[PDB]
Amino acid sequence: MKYIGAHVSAAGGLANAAIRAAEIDATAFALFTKNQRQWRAAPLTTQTIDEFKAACEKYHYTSAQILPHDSYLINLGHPVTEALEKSRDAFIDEMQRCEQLGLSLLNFHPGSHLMQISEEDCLARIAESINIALDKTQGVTAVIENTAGQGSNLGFKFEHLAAIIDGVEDKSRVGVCIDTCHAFAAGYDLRTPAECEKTFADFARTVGFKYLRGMHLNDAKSTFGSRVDRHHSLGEGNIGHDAFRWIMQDDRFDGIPLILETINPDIWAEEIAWLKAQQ
DNA sequence: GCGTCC
DNA sequence: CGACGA
DNA sequence: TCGTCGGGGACGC
Ligand SMILES: [Zn+2]
Ligand SMILES: [Zn+2]
Ligand SMILES: [Zn+2]
Repeated sequence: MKYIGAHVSAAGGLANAAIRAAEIDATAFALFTKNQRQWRAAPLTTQTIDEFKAACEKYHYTSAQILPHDSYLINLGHPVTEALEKSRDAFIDEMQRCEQLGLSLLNFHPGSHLMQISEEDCLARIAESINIALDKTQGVTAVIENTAGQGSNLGFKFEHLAAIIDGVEDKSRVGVCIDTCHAFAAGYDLRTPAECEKTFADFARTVGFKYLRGMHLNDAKSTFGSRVDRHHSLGEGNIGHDAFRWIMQDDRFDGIPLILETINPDIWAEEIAWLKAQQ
Protein backbone atom coordinates (compact mmCIF):
# COMPACT_ATOMS: atom_id res chain seq x y z
CA MET A 1 0.00 0.00 0.00
CA LYS A 2 1.09 3.59 -0.53
CA TYR A 3 1.11 6.33 2.09
CA ILE A 4 0.25 9.62 0.43
CA GLY A 5 0.25 13.07 1.99
CA ALA A 6 1.75 16.53 2.18
CA HIS A 7 4.02 18.63 4.30
CA VAL A 8 1.34 20.20 6.53
CA SER A 9 1.66 23.16 8.88
CA ALA A 10 2.47 22.62 12.55
CA ALA A 11 1.38 26.12 13.44
CA GLY A 12 -0.20 26.19 16.85
CA GLY A 13 1.17 22.78 17.84
CA LEU A 14 2.58 19.55 16.37
CA ALA A 15 -0.75 17.82 16.93
CA ASN A 16 -2.26 20.31 14.48
CA ALA A 17 -0.14 18.76 11.75
CA ALA A 18 -1.79 15.39 12.28
CA ILE A 19 -5.20 17.09 12.38
CA ARG A 20 -4.53 19.01 9.13
CA ALA A 21 -3.29 15.85 7.48
CA ALA A 22 -6.52 14.05 8.34
CA GLU A 23 -8.54 16.97 6.99
CA ILE A 24 -7.07 16.52 3.50
CA ASP A 25 -7.51 12.75 3.80
CA ALA A 26 -3.78 12.13 3.73
CA THR A 27 -2.37 8.72 4.58
CA ALA A 28 1.08 10.17 5.33
CA PHE A 29 2.40 13.56 6.41
CA ALA A 30 5.54 15.57 6.99
CA LEU A 31 6.13 18.40 9.42
CA PHE A 32 8.79 20.54 11.08
CA THR A 33 9.01 19.77 14.82
CA LYS A 34 10.18 23.36 15.32
CA ASN A 35 10.62 26.43 13.15
CA GLN A 36 13.09 25.58 10.35
CA ARG A 37 14.52 29.10 9.98
CA GLN A 38 15.68 29.51 13.63
CA TRP A 39 18.45 27.84 15.60
CA ARG A 40 16.76 27.58 18.99
CA ALA A 41 13.40 26.40 20.26
CA ALA A 42 11.96 25.52 23.65
CA PRO A 43 12.21 21.87 24.64
CA LEU A 44 9.17 19.71 23.90
CA THR A 45 6.68 19.83 26.77
CA THR A 46 5.03 16.58 27.91
CA GLN A 47 1.69 18.07 26.81
CA THR A 48 2.95 18.82 23.29
CA ILE A 49 4.28 15.28 23.02
CA ASP A 50 1.15 13.66 24.38
CA GLU A 51 -1.12 15.83 22.23
CA PHE A 52 0.88 14.86 19.14
CA LYS A 53 0.88 11.15 19.90
CA ALA A 54 -2.84 11.25 20.70
CA ALA A 55 -3.59 12.95 17.41
CA CYS A 56 -1.58 10.42 15.42
CA GLU A 57 -3.42 7.57 17.14
CA LYS A 58 -6.77 9.22 16.52
CA TYR A 59 -6.11 9.61 12.82
CA HIS A 60 -4.16 6.37 12.21
CA TYR A 61 -0.71 7.77 11.45
CA THR A 62 1.99 5.35 12.56
CA SER A 63 5.65 6.40 12.62
CA ALA A 64 6.16 4.62 9.24
CA GLN A 65 3.84 7.20 7.73
CA ILE A 66 5.43 10.37 9.11
CA LEU A 67 8.48 12.11 7.63
CA PRO A 68 9.69 15.01 9.81
CA HIS A 69 12.10 17.44 8.22
CA ASP A 70 15.03 19.18 9.91
CA SER A 71 15.95 22.81 9.96
CA TYR A 72 17.15 24.72 6.88
CA LEU A 73 20.07 26.15 8.90
CA ILE A 74 21.93 22.91 9.52
CA ASN A 75 24.90 22.21 7.30
CA LEU A 76 26.33 18.81 8.13
CA GLY A 77 29.29 19.21 5.80
CA HIS A 78 30.29 22.72 6.92
CA PRO A 79 33.92 23.48 6.11
CA VAL A 80 34.32 25.59 9.26
CA THR A 81 34.76 23.64 12.49
CA GLU A 82 32.64 25.85 14.75
CA ALA A 83 29.73 26.02 12.27
CA LEU A 84 29.95 22.28 11.65
CA GLU A 85 29.80 21.71 15.43
CA LYS A 86 26.76 23.91 15.90
CA SER A 87 24.98 22.11 13.03
CA ARG A 88 25.95 18.74 14.42
CA ASP A 89 24.55 19.82 17.79
CA ALA A 90 21.35 21.06 16.18
CA PHE A 91 20.98 17.87 14.19
CA ILE A 92 21.33 15.66 17.27
CA ASP A 93 18.65 17.78 18.99
CA GLU A 94 16.39 17.27 16.01
CA MET A 95 16.89 13.50 16.18
CA GLN A 96 16.17 13.57 19.87
CA ARG A 97 12.92 15.43 19.39
CA CYS A 98 11.97 12.62 17.01
CA GLU A 99 12.76 10.07 19.71
CA GLN A 100 10.55 12.00 22.09
CA LEU A 101 7.68 12.19 19.61
CA GLY A 102 7.85 8.49 18.74
CA LEU A 103 8.98 9.34 15.20
CA SER A 104 11.35 6.96 13.43
CA LEU A 105 12.43 8.89 10.32
CA LEU A 106 14.16 12.24 10.02
CA ASN A 107 14.54 13.79 6.58
CA PHE A 108 17.46 16.22 6.15
CA HIS A 109 19.58 17.90 3.43
CA PRO A 110 23.14 16.65 2.95
CA GLY A 111 25.21 19.86 3.39
CA SER A 112 27.24 22.43 1.37
CA HIS A 113 30.98 23.05 0.86
CA LEU A 114 30.71 26.85 0.34
CA MET A 115 33.70 26.44 -2.01
CA GLN A 116 36.02 26.18 1.01
CA ILE A 117 36.54 22.39 1.03
CA SER A 118 36.44 19.62 -1.58
CA GLU A 119 33.32 17.62 -2.40
CA GLU A 120 35.04 14.47 -1.10
CA ASP A 121 35.82 16.09 2.22
CA CYS A 122 32.32 17.55 2.57
CA LEU A 123 30.67 14.17 1.87
CA ALA A 124 32.85 12.59 4.51
CA ARG A 125 31.93 15.32 7.00
CA ILE A 126 28.27 14.62 6.33
CA ALA A 127 28.78 10.88 6.86
CA GLU A 128 30.54 11.65 10.15
CA SER A 129 27.79 14.02 11.25
CA ILE A 130 25.35 11.17 10.67
CA ASN A 131 27.48 8.71 12.65
CA ILE A 132 27.68 11.20 15.54
CA ALA A 133 23.91 11.56 15.62
CA LEU A 134 23.16 7.83 15.40
CA ASP A 135 25.63 7.43 18.25
CA LYS A 136 23.56 9.61 20.61
CA THR A 137 20.09 8.38 19.75
CA GLN A 138 18.12 5.22 19.02
CA GLY A 139 15.31 4.17 16.72
CA VAL A 140 15.50 7.15 14.34
CA THR A 141 16.76 6.67 10.75
CA ALA A 142 18.66 9.45 9.05
CA VAL A 143 16.95 9.98 5.68
CA ILE A 144 19.10 11.93 3.25
CA GLU A 145 17.19 13.99 0.70
CA ASN A 146 18.59 14.46 -2.83
CA THR A 147 19.04 18.10 -3.81
CA ALA A 148 18.76 20.28 -6.87
CA GLY A 149 22.40 21.28 -6.63
CA GLN A 150 21.90 25.00 -5.98
CA GLY A 151 25.09 26.85 -5.02
CA SER A 152 27.57 24.63 -3.21
CA ASN A 153 24.89 22.23 -2.01
CA LEU A 154 25.82 18.57 -2.45
CA GLY A 155 23.43 15.63 -2.84
CA PHE A 156 22.39 16.43 -6.40
CA LYS A 157 24.02 13.28 -7.80
CA PHE A 158 22.83 9.88 -6.58
CA GLU A 159 26.56 9.08 -6.26
CA HIS A 160 26.78 11.67 -3.49
CA LEU A 161 24.05 9.88 -1.57
CA ALA A 162 25.84 6.56 -2.08
CA ALA A 163 29.16 8.01 -0.90
CA ILE A 164 27.57 9.38 2.28
CA ILE A 165 25.95 6.01 2.99
CA ASP A 166 29.26 4.25 2.39
CA GLY A 167 30.59 6.39 5.26
CA VAL A 168 27.80 5.52 7.68
CA GLU A 169 28.64 2.89 10.28
CA ASP A 170 25.12 1.74 11.12
CA LYS A 171 23.49 1.28 7.72
CA SER A 172 20.33 0.02 9.44
CA ARG A 173 19.54 3.66 10.31
CA VAL A 174 20.38 5.57 7.15
CA GLY A 175 18.21 6.00 4.09
CA VAL A 176 17.23 8.37 1.30
CA CYS A 177 14.25 10.48 0.27
CA ILE A 178 13.98 11.26 -3.42
CA ASP A 179 12.47 14.62 -4.36
CA THR A 180 11.32 14.60 -7.99
CA CYS A 181 11.74 18.34 -8.51
CA HIS A 182 15.23 18.19 -7.19
CA ALA A 183 16.12 15.17 -9.34
CA PHE A 184 14.76 16.88 -12.44
CA ALA A 185 16.59 20.10 -11.61
CA ALA A 186 19.83 18.12 -11.16
CA GLY A 187 19.53 16.53 -14.64
CA TYR A 188 17.55 13.31 -14.00
CA ASP A 189 14.71 13.36 -16.54
CA LEU A 190 11.20 12.34 -15.54
CA ARG A 191 9.10 13.79 -18.40
CA THR A 192 8.06 10.42 -19.84
CA PRO A 193 7.61 6.90 -18.39
CA ALA A 194 10.74 5.81 -20.30
CA GLU A 195 12.73 8.59 -18.74
CA CYS A 196 11.35 7.60 -15.34
CA GLU A 197 12.56 4.06 -15.97
CA LYS A 198 16.01 5.34 -16.86
CA THR A 199 16.23 7.63 -13.85
CA PHE A 200 15.16 5.01 -11.30
CA ALA A 201 17.43 2.34 -12.86
CA ASP A 202 20.27 4.82 -12.22
CA PHE A 203 19.06 5.23 -8.63
CA ALA A 204 18.90 1.43 -8.31
CA ARG A 205 22.49 1.02 -9.57
CA THR A 206 23.99 3.78 -7.51
CA VAL A 207 22.03 3.79 -4.23
CA GLY A 208 19.53 0.94 -4.43
CA PHE A 209 15.87 0.79 -3.47
CA LYS A 210 16.62 -0.89 -0.16
CA TYR A 211 17.62 2.52 1.16
CA LEU A 212 14.52 4.31 -0.17
CA ARG A 213 12.59 5.62 2.83
CA GLY A 214 10.44 8.45 1.42
CA MET A 215 9.60 10.55 -1.62
CA HIS A 216 8.79 14.19 -2.10
CA LEU A 217 6.30 14.45 -4.98
CA ASN A 218 6.91 17.85 -6.49
CA ASP A 219 6.52 19.15 -10.02
CA ALA A 220 9.21 21.67 -11.06
CA LYS A 221 8.88 25.40 -11.87
CA SER A 222 12.57 25.27 -12.72
CA THR A 223 13.72 23.57 -15.94
CA PHE A 224 15.64 20.37 -16.69
CA GLY A 225 19.18 20.37 -15.32
CA SER A 226 18.83 23.99 -14.22
CA ARG A 227 20.06 23.13 -10.74
CA VAL A 228 17.36 25.46 -9.35
CA ASP A 229 15.06 24.36 -6.54
CA ARG A 230 11.56 25.70 -7.30
CA HIS A 231 8.51 23.51 -6.81
CA HIS A 232 5.23 23.46 -8.63
CA SER A 233 1.82 21.77 -8.35
CA LEU A 234 1.47 18.36 -10.00
CA GLY A 235 1.09 18.63 -13.75
CA GLU A 236 1.69 22.40 -13.82
CA GLY A 237 5.49 22.42 -13.99
CA ASN A 238 8.16 21.16 -16.39
CA ILE A 239 7.92 17.52 -15.30
CA GLY A 240 4.21 17.07 -16.03
CA HIS A 241 1.78 14.51 -14.64
CA ASP A 242 3.11 11.32 -16.25
CA ALA A 243 5.96 10.84 -13.78
CA PHE A 244 3.54 10.92 -10.87
CA ARG A 245 1.14 8.41 -12.42
CA TRP A 246 4.19 6.23 -13.13
CA ILE A 247 5.32 6.38 -9.51
CA MET A 248 1.82 5.60 -8.20
CA GLN A 249 1.68 2.55 -10.42
CA ASP A 250 5.09 1.18 -9.35
CA ASP A 251 5.10 -1.06 -6.29
CA ARG A 252 8.66 -0.10 -5.38
CA PHE A 253 7.25 3.04 -3.83
CA ASP A 254 4.94 1.36 -1.30
CA GLY A 255 5.18 1.49 2.50
CA ILE A 256 7.02 4.81 2.61
CA PRO A 257 5.79 8.40 3.10
CA LEU A 258 5.07 10.00 -0.29
CA ILE A 259 4.92 13.68 0.48
CA LEU A 260 3.64 16.58 -1.60
CA GLU A 261 5.60 19.81 -1.16
CA THR A 262 3.73 21.48 -3.98
CA ILE A 263 3.24 25.21 -3.83
CA ASN A 264 -0.57 25.63 -3.52
CA PRO A 265 -1.76 23.99 -0.30
CA ASP A 266 -5.37 24.82 -1.26
CA ILE A 267 -5.34 21.93 -3.70
CA TRP A 268 -3.45 19.28 -1.63
CA ALA A 269 -6.61 17.30 -0.95
CA GLU A 270 -7.26 17.15 -4.70
CA GLU A 271 -3.60 16.29 -5.46
CA ILE A 272 -3.76 13.53 -2.87
CA ALA A 273 -6.94 12.13 -4.39
CA TRP A 274 -5.60 12.34 -7.90
CA LEU A 275 -2.47 10.44 -6.79
CA LYS A 276 -4.63 7.79 -5.07
CA ALA A 277 -6.69 7.37 -8.20
CA GLN A 278 -3.59 6.78 -10.39
CA GLN A 279 -2.85 3.49 -8.59
C1' DG B 1 20.78 45.63 -2.07
C1' DC B 2 15.55 43.65 -2.80
C1' DG B 3 11.54 40.09 -2.40
C1' DT B 4 11.09 35.51 -2.58
C1' DC B 5 11.94 30.61 -2.30
C1' DC B 6 13.56 26.12 -0.06
C1' DC C 1 7.53 28.70 7.85
C1' DG C 2 5.99 29.05 13.08
C1' DA C 3 5.73 32.24 17.05
C1' DC C 4 4.26 36.45 18.34
C1' DG C 5 2.52 40.73 18.82
C1' DA C 6 -1.93 44.40 19.59
C1' DT D 1 -6.10 37.98 9.57
C1' DC D 2 -2.21 40.97 9.09
C1' DG D 3 3.01 42.31 9.05
C1' DT D 4 7.38 40.93 11.30
C1' DC D 5 11.59 38.08 12.88
C1' DG D 6 14.68 34.79 12.16
C1' DG D 7 19.49 34.91 9.96
C1' DG D 8 21.47 29.68 6.29
C1' DG D 9 21.99 29.60 1.52
C1' DA D 10 20.27 30.67 -2.76
C1' DC D 11 17.84 32.66 -7.07
C1' DG D 12 16.61 36.35 -10.32
C1' DC D 13 16.49 40.85 -10.31
ZN1 LIG E 1 14.02 19.00 2.15
ZN1 LIG F 1 12.01 18.19 -0.94
ZN1 LIG G 1 12.96 21.74 -2.79
